[PDB]
Amino acid sequence: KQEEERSKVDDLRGTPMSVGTLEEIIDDNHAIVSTSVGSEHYVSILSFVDKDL
Amino acid sequence: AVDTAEQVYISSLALLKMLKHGRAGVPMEVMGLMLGEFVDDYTVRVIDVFAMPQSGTGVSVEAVDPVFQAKMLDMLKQTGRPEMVVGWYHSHPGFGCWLSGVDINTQQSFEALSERAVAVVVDPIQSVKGKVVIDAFRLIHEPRQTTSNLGHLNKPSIQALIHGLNRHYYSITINYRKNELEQKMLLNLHKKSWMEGLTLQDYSEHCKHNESVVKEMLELAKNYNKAVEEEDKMTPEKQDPKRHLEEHVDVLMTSNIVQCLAAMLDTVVFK
Amino acid sequence: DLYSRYKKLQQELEFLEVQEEYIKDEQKNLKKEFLHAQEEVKRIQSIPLVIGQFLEAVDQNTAIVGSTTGSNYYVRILSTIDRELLKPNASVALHKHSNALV
Amino acid sequence: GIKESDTGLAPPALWDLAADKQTL
Amino acid sequence: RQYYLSKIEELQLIVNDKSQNLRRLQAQRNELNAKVRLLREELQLLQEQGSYVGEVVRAMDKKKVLVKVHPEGKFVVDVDKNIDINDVTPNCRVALRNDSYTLHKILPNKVPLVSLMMVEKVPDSTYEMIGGLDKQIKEIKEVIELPVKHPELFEALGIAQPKGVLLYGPPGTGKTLLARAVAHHTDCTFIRVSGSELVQKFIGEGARMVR
Ligand SMILES: Nc1ncnc2c1ncn2[C@@H]1O[C@H](COP(=O)(O)OP(=O)(O)OP(=O)(O)O)[C@@H](O)[C@H]1O
Ligand SMILES: [Mg+2]
Ligand SMILES: [Zn+2]
Repeated sequence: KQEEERSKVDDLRGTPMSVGTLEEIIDDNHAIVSTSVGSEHYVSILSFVDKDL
Repeated sequence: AVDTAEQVYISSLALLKMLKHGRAGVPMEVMGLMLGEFVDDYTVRVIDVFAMPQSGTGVSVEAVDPVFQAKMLDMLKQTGRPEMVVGWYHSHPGFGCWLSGVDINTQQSFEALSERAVAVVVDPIQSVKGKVVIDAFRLIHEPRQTTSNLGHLNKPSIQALIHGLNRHYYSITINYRKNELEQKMLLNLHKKSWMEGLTLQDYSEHCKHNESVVKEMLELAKNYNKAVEEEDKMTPEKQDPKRHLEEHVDVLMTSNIVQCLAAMLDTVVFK
Repeated sequence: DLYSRYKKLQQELEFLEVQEEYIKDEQKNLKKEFLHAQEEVKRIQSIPLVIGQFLEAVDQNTAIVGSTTGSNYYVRILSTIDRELLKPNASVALHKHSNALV
Repeated sequence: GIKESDTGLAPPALWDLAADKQTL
Repeated sequence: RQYYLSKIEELQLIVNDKSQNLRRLQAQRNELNAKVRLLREELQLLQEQGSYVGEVVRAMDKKKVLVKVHPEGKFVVDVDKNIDINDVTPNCRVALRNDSYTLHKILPNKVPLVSLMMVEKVPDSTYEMIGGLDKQIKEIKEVIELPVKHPELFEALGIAQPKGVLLYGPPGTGKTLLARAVAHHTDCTFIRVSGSELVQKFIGEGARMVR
């Protein structure tokens, strides 16, 4: 099946996965997100993610 | 043969600069260089280590002042140290021996420098109280292993494996070049002197030490009358009277006999 | 026939004498190694220790503890820590890095 | 079978290549 | 005669005595050897780290558990080689690995601070030391002693069981005494909370202490 993708994008999502809350979608490939400690981060968007938040 | 599990030797003389420099720079990842020789494909030995002063860039290739090192090597080779630099080291206080994004690039230059330069990581603040945390690394499947040597070692620790061989770099087993001359020289640091071994401590303090256990022995004697009274053969729980009686006995007897023996010997020697 | 059993006697006397001769050396060597190990375990609980709150006993040798740093940790119990002193209200001291209960 | 827990993700033809890995 | 037949009697005693004396020392050495092995592995296991504490909420995928940690928020976490993921019910509370997160084990029965409110030793208070309140004793039993003893009666009325009890009135009139006496006789698990123990300090100390 998608074992090639399992060998690529599962490695791209190197564990563990943190969980936060988005606030800005300024760039189509960079957003700006919040997290648990309340800090704010301008971060890149990887293309496999849903275009919705 | 393309290098394998291999081995690295460090002089004791090199080691103490590794720790003294690290404990000097407790706020910073202080760094320096090693002199040694790639003696063969099976191992590399390092002899002598010189730290170098701070650079505002921290650990990096530009942390190396070419003027300072060149004259430092120049001074060292003049005074009998013609060895080249076989590797570089830097401190990681608060986290174990592993390579960060700057470190891998820093080392990647060193392999690009000659053939197989090796990095060394020291964590001087958790390297304490007899515990030492040092390891050596090199970048690129490691070539064909021919001995169980690396199989003997603990596999890459999780705090290093999280940044481990996925970054295509691997550990090299540390080893020490200490010799009988250095061994007894370092042992002579703590070797007892004659008057030190003949010190009679303090008789009043000895009574204080004696009471400090005899009072406890009164309680464990009562507590011994509890372990023997629960002889119903119940579940295991050594604790309370059983063990703690024996260690306290050991220290108490050896305290009294040695103090009396040394005093008795003192009674014989000095008249 | 009777020669073989006397020869076996001769073999076994010296064999068991050898056995005891190095068993006493092993006793002394293991005493030394034990003392080295226990001085290490005592070195563990030396001085630069964090403070936390004992939460619960996971097993006979490990427990959940609550550090004053805010986080709570799954932490090894030091064996010498004698159990009846422990209660969920017992303030405790932890090794700084391993966070082990000491 | 196992149930998805609202994890998203697009089909393969819509992502990756070397671009995402190099960017990250 | 008395060389082959004499040595295997006069000296066989000695070799057997020596074998037994060796056996006792062998047991004594084995004790110390197992003990030193124990202490060595003790030191070595005193070298990893606590890996903190987290709680599972969903097994979104095998090898990819959603967990919620104590101080911080939520993460995706894998499990050790035992990997018995389907054994993991949500809110079980679990022990992770230190870095790359990952999960170590499942931990025993969950609650730790929350355990403190459960009443270990029930008080000596007994209904025989309350006077007059017998009617109130029955009105508390109908919500306490009756439902835990007779859900069949509630079914035989088809009604839903009452949810709770509010003891109100003047201060110093026995509601505390009735609570203590109830702790002595319900014989179900009794837990008590001071009203001011809640909300307290830092966010979630209200959330956690109720949830
Ligand atoms: N019916 C009763 N029989 C015996 N003692 C009683 C009775 N009613 C109250 N008391 C006594 O009153 C004392 C005060 O506690 P009580 O339980 O009455 O307080 P309370 O109604 O809970 O009020 P507060 O909130 O002020 O503590 C107790 O020591 C209890 O023994
Ligand atoms: Mg009251
Ligand atoms: Zn570094």
